Amino acid sequence: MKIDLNADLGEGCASDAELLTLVSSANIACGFHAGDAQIMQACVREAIKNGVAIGAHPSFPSAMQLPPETVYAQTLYQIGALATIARAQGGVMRHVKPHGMLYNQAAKEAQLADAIARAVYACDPALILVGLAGSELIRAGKQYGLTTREEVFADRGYQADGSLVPRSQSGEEQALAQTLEMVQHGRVKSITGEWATVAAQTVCLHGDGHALAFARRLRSAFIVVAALEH
Amino acid sequence: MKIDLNADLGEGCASDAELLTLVSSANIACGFHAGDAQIMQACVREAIKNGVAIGAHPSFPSAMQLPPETVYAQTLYQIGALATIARAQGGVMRHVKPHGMLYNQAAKEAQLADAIARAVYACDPALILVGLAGSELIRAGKQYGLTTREEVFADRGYQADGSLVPRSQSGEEQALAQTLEMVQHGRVKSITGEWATVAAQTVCLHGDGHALAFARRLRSAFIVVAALEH
Repeated sequence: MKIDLNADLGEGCASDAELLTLVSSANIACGFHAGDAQIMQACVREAIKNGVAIGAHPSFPSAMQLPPETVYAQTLYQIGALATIARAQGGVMRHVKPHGMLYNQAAKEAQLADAIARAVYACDPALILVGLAGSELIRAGKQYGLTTREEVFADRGYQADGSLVPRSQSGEEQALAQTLEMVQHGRVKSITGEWATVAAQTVCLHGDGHALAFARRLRSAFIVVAALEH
Repeated sequence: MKIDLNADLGEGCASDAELLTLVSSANIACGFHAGDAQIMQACVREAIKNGVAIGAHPSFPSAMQLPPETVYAQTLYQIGALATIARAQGGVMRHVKPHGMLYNQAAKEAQLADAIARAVYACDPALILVGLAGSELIRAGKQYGLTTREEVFADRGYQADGSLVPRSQSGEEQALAQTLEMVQHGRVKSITGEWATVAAQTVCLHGDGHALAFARRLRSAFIVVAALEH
């Protein structure tokens, strides 16, 4: 039984250095929401240095719809930039995970999820699409023959249906146990009390802290952390 | 005897439409100095529509040196973005031509020319590097085994050594004859009166005008306009 741990990098924030020592996959910003070519270049090198799988963390450039075509184009632009930077160093970009609001909206909007999946596919069919467990992005991914991996969160509360409870409450290190529960037996205790089934193939480790202690403690609690090799 | 004509596009300016009807190669902006992913996406489609060779027009993001490493990284970022957008449409990016100040400075600074050439090579060794005739960029290109094409200008005055006279005077449609002279016999009458030898493998057509008349008139004057197939 293996589990993949991923962290967002290329934002210049937090300590990407130490976090790359305890994570199996990296999601590198592509210059829109954060980072730049030079930062992307240094993140890739550090990633290969630690044997971490290189992945892109594309983002968007009051819910005004941005046509799927535009998102598709902007996604290609970002992941193609990183893939080229990665290959220049003899590295290979292995996955793509949307960032923030793009990720959040693609989780519920089929059209947006579809746009992102198509872009990942158009870049390289062998790329693994990472998205929130049980969301539209996972659906879009498998819809196009893309290997897809579902993401779960250690510090977030889940509903009965298996999705997250809207931030706040929808307008403690119990996280460990929740994380261990999802990875080991694919289920999580919802805030409603009922058990909800989940895929949990990768857990997102927040490094923006001293929140680095939880990361290492999570691994101590853990069996075998490894990159997605589907 | 063939000649290649190129035009800068993806800047939203001028009439890229009509210019793509009389040019053999296109240099598409990559989102830094101008353009964006969507614009790049539409330019590529129009390029394949007119059978025009797709090329990148990367730029920089009081001559303060930007380390070659940075330029290298930023160049990869831009041309990799366009190459991915191009391939997504079943197209192929064929050449790279630096934009404005980056082009202007790489013409004289070996280190900068070297950085750009290495980036083009790291992206795809089969890419044609385009630079000012007799400049450092052409040298850097052939230095790395890259097919290189020298650019000449119809509306600019040349010196005896074969380089351009600094803008203004260095702090008429005679252009046609000058252009015909360079393409047909590889030489140009300098403002000093002496004949200067040049490679002239491609001429840059300014479409930012009614300067489109000169473009068509240049072709009327011309034999066989074709893309670089070295």
